[PDB]
Amino acid sequence: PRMLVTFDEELRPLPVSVRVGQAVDVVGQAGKPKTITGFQTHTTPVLLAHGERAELATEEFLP
Amino acid sequence: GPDAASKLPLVTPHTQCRLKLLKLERIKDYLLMEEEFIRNQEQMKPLEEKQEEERSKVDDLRGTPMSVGTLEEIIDDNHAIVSTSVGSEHYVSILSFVDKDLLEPGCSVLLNHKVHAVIGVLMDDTDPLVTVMKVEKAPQETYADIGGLDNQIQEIKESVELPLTHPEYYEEMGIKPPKGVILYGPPGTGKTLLAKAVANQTSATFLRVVGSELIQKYLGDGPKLVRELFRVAEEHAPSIVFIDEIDAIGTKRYDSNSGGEREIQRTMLELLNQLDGFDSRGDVKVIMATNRIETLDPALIRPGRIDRKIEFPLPDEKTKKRIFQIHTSRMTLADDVTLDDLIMAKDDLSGADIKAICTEAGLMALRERRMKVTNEDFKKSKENVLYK
Amino acid sequence: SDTGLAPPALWDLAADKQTLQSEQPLQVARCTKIINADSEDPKYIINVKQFAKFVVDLSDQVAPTDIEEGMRVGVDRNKYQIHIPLPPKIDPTVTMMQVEEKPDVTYSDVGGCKEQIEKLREVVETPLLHPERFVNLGIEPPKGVLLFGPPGTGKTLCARAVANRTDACFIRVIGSELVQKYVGEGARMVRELFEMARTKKACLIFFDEIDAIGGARFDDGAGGDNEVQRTMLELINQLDGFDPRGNIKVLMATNRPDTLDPALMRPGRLDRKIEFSLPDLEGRTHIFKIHARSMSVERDIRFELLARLCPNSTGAEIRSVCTEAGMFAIRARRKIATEKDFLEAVNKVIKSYAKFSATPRYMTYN
Amino acid sequence: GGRRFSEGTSADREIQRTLMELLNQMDGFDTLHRVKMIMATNRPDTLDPALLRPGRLDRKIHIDLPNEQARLDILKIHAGPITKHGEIDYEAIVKLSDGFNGADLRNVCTEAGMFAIRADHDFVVQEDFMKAVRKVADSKKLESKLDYKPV
Amino acid sequence: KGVLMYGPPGTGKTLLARACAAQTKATFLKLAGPQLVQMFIGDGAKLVRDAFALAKEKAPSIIFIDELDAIGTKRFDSEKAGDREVQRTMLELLNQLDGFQPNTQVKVIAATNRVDILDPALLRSGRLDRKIEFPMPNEEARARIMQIHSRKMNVSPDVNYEELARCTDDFNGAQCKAVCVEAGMIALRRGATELTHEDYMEGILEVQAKKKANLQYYA
Amino acid sequence: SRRYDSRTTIFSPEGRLYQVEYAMEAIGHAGTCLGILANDGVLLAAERRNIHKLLDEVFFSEKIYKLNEDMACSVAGITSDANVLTNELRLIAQRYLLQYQEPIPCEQLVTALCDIKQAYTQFGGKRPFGVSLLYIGWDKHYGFQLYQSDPSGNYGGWKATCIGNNSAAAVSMLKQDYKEGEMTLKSALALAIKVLNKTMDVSKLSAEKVEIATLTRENGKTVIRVLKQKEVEQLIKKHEEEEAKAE
Ligand SMILES: Nc1ncnc2c1ncn2[C@@H]1O[C@H](COP(=O)(O)OP(=O)(O)OP(=O)(O)O)[C@@H](O)[C@H]1O
Ligand SMILES: Nc1ncnc2c1ncn2[C@@H]1O[C@H](COP(=O)(O)OP(=O)(O)OP(=O)(O)O)[C@@H](O)[C@H]1O
Ligand SMILES: Nc1ncnc2c1ncn2[C@@H]1O[C@H](COP(=O)(O)OP(=O)(O)O)[C@@H](O)[C@H]1O
Ligand SMILES: [Mg+2]
Ligand SMILES: [Mg+2]
Ligand SMILES: [Mg+2]
Ligand SMILES: [Mg+2]
Repeated sequence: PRMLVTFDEELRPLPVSVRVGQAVDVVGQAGKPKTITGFQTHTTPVLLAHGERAELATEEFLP
Repeated sequence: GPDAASKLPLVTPHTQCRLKLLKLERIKDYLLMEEEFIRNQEQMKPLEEKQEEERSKVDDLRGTPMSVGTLEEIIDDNHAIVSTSVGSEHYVSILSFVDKDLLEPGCSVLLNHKVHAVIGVLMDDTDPLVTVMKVEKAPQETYADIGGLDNQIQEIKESVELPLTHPEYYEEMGIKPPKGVILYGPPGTGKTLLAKAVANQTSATFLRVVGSELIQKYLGDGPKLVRELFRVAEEHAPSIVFIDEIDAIGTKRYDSNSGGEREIQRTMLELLNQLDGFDSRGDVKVIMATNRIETLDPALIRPGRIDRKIEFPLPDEKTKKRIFQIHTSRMTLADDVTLDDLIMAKDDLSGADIKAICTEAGLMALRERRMKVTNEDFKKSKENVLYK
Repeated sequence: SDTGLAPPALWDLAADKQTLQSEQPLQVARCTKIINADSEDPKYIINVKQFAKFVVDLSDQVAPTDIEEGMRVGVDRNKYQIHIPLPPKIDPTVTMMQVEEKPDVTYSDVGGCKEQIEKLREVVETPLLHPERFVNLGIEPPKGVLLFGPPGTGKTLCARAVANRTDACFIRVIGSELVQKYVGEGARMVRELFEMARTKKACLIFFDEIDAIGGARFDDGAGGDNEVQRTMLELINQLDGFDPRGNIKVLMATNRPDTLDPALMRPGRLDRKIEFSLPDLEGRTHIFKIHARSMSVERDIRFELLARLCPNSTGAEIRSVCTEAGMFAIRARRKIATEKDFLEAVNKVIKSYAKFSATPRYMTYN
Repeated sequence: GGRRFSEGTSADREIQRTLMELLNQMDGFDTLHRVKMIMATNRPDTLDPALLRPGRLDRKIHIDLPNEQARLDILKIHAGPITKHGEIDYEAIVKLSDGFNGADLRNVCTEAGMFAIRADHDFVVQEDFMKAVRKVADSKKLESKLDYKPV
Repeated sequence: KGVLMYGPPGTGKTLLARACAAQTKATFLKLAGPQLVQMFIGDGAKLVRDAFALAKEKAPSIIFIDELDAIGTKRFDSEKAGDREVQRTMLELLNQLDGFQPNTQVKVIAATNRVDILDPALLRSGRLDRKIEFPMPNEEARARIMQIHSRKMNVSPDVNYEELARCTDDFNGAQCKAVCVEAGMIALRRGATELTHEDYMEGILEVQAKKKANLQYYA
Repeated sequence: SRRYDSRTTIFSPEGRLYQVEYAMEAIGHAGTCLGILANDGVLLAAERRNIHKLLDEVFFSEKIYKLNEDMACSVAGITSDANVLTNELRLIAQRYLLQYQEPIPCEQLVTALCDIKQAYTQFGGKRPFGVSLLYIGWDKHYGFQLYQSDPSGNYGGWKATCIGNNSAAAVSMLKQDYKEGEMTLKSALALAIKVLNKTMDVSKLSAEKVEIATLTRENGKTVIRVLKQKEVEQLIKKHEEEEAKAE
């Protein structure tokens, strides 16, 4: 979770997310201002909206 | 606090995208209504001018001989105890005209000269300590000038310079940048050269202190300068603190030290806390340089306080030639001295000796009013420097 | 301008008329200190700062019980009449030691110190919270804890963490601040500290790195350290000294336990001693998890194997491996680490920097 | 007094000045007539070598621990006004008291009464006096018997 | 005149003084150690002359000087710096106690755990006179020492203090109380209302303060 | 007792024998000792550090010792250690002659002494010998030789080297003025005179501060000589005249 930064057109492809910040494994609070995830299309959400009720489903990768 | 400029640095479109236009026009409409909004109400209600009337009344409430004093304590809001000019304490009443925010316990206060009260805070004169270590800009030494050391320049770049220019890297892997760097090697290897090289291409307030000034005269005025050093660094946003010749806090004994070794140790125990204590750290990176890494307490170097230990060896033969070329670049030689012949003068020349040869060579050419150094000058230069 | 110009809208909110209503009716007073309460009915003896010692009684509205000997009180500037009691003076350098912002670390970032954490909560995090449990039995909970171990083991983390959850006021002390120039005022900072704490019903003091002011009594016949020794005695006397210390619960962690006076290490002052030893195999396998969470991993990483490759590795040396293993990925330009990256990390932070280290020369505590 | 440190402290050069004033008014430009001074000290070695110079402190008496003859004389004075009974022997106490400077000898008398007061006795005997001579000697080993003479 | 109390770190020195301040209807001026020490020249003397004038100004008084090391360190000859500011305070204490005035109504009690460092002048007979030795409990004081601090919480009838007083050797009095105090905190861990002998014995180790060392390859 | 033990045979954290390094540092304060190898002989030139109007002239040399009929050595460092090592060298040579009935080759002698030094710097707990020796001699195997030794126990064969005060300057000067395989004894003596002149910054050579020894073969027998005042003065005069002619 972190603030939202817009890169509609920038000289360099800067990452959408500023920093990972907190990544506590245990259950924790989720901030309202969510943004785009990282790269590699890993664990990519399907909802694409973060409405506080998004569900995650595991997939088959590198069998 | 607030920044006068940078009203909205939304340069994300970075082009002729219409999004730039919409926001700009928004303020224009608001400005138009405000114009007649202020002047109109300023006629039928001629109580406060806000430009000449506002300032005028407060000045009368103030006094012509405004006083200067030290705020000693903060009793309940609108009330405070301010130390008078000489030695008296007054239970003055704080006036709302003051910002009521800069009232730090001990900075400064302006008081009326007859009914003493708080009338206004005063910005504190830049303490002489800050000016002492506030290096402005490295005079001439660049980062490609250093030459030689290559695998050792990446560590310093990757600890004290990368996290400030490309934070994303230590932003997506969730790894905090290595805390500090300690440079150790024989006497003269570029330890300080690399130290001032980083000051060149940096955007943070560089502070430098040698290990010798960390040892002071009176007891207690030891691990109190260490507190001041890290208090200035925090106050000045990102900053790289460089401690040079750290091996002078227990390697050299001075009679001025009222307390002996026992006092110097407590300076280290305070420096230990300032690098990793249970207080917050912020953004302050410590670069320590020394020529004897084996003569200091092995807790100041504990991982967490200083993480990356960079080793500076005596120059390699290949690097020796590079050292001569860089130092002799702006010199009108006499196409009779061969650099390669002087590379092997002594078994191990530090590199600072190389500059000494190339600097005494010129002084040996000035004596004859000649603007070209010959093999004779270098031959006598290589003997007057590393022999006696 | 540049002096005190505040929000101009707030000035009118200041009600300049009221300010004039306050810059005349409200008489400015002068601080003083009472020495005696000469009996007869009033007749209080006063001592202004640097004018004289006058004799004053009262004005109308200060109850006689509102005033007591040695109490800060303001006085009139013309007739010298007490008008309002004033707070006692606490040295500003001692009042800055109070922590106002809790450190951002909890009791889940220290790993392997399960027994240490539990034993550090029944003396600093249970007597205060749920204080009725001990009442239904005769128990004065231990008051004081010494945390000792090799450098970079977690002495401060377990202390920085306790301040994150403690409800009572937390007071810092570094052990070098208590060293001051002139004889005397190195015990004032140790007398004022407890006076401030006693003003708080629940208070904790963390005498971090108590080795600069906690040495052993040593008489060389050559006037060895004496100011530090005097300061230590004041600390020793204010924990069990013919005066109930109150609710103050000390917490001091020392890097060199085998240097303390054999009077600061007895029950009553520093009651319970908690040992912070180097993490065991199960431990350092857990420190790796608590420091490699918010980082990209191959998921399938043999963290147990990495734990067993650094047997006597302090907690700090494990974070430097994690913080350095990902460093080897920033250089290769990759974004996801790998086990081979960590193995090269262990080869550099554990076996390549072992020349300096601190563990080998400290586990003897000398 | 003191030895006039070099590299002293802030509030120690001031005490030095006071010594330099008491020092100069002893033997200075105006000789002091018909005013004699007596000084005492338990450590006449820390004194500055200007206060000990002949002319300022001319004679240096050396009051010492009492000898065998003196020790007996000491006991009578402080052991005199005691409700004694029997052949109180002062010769016994003296031999067993070596190094008893000037007060434990009076302590011997006062301590003896303490033993006598126990047992509800308005009755002091020789055994009580002896019983106090050892109790004082035992409490003397923890001192540091040093001479510390001037030089 | 005077009662010096010396001994190992914790044996009961301040307990007797605090106790003697309870069974006595007289002023009990309570001094300290570091406290008579003040930065300014002569400020230490004021607090000693004033601390004895006040006691004399009042009825029979006892003036207790705890932690006498801070103001009674052995005098020390030296050039090139030193410490005589504290020495004057001691020198004013010496003369005030017994010098040029036979004051006989203020009683002085002193507490110390290091008599080797004291100035020989402070251990005369005219000054503090009855130099009491406070020794560690031998084998029975440790039994009463625990019953005193244990008679407030709970005790099963089958709790042999004699064996407890035997397994605890070289224990000063203060450590003995920690045994009883820790006997409860460790009975609270296993939720219960009654202390048992194995709780005391198990808590003896926690107060002994001996690190775990995998002491399991012996025997 | 552990407390009073100086621990003179330990490895420093950087793997350096500190006592050996300090002993070497001691040699830097001794007299200058120089040795040049020629096609027809070897020579040793030494700085007579002791200089006083009251010292008497005794023995055939002050720092140049004779070890065999075909060997000699010069010592720089502590004089007493030099005497001990010279006695040991003589004993070793005589033992070899008794065993084999042939003079000891120089390499064997230097190796034996260096073995003694190494033993002292490895085990025993004693301080190392603070002396460096220059050897010159002839043998039937390699002809004329010039050897060097150090407290550590390291020896190397040299054609021209210097040990003592201002050794680095002497080595540099020799490196520039040494013609390998084309030097007679006269040229070697001239070079030694120049080196001693420049290395002893204190005034100029007075012919009393220099002790020069020569090793040469004549009629099948080795001859070791110590130059007298006359020949040393003649060399000084020739060097001064040559320098004047150059300028
Ligand atoms: N490797 C090098 N490359 C370039 N310049 C060098 C190098 N080593 C030394 N120098 C030169 O040596 C000069 C004088 O020594 P220098 O400031 O470099 O010392 P240092 O290596 O930082 O040592 P120390 O910590 O002992 O002061 C410098 O101006 C620098 O230009
Ligand atoms: N058990 C642990 N779990 C996680 N991190 C730990 C642990 N022990 C130490 N650390 C790490 O140690 C660092 C801080 O060390 P800290 O100052 O607490 O150690 P210390 O040995 O008590 O210090 P010192 O002796 O220098 O005062 C942090 O980066 C923290 O992550
Ligand atoms: N004989 C005893 N009986 C009970 N408690 C004792 C005894 N001796 C010491 N203590 C304990 O020691 C503590 C007082 O320590 P004290 O002896 O005053 O320290 P110091 O000797 O350094 O002044 C008290 O809490 C008391 O419970
Ligand atoms: Mg440098
Ligand atoms: Mg710490
Ligand atoms: Mg304990
Ligand atoms: Mg005088």
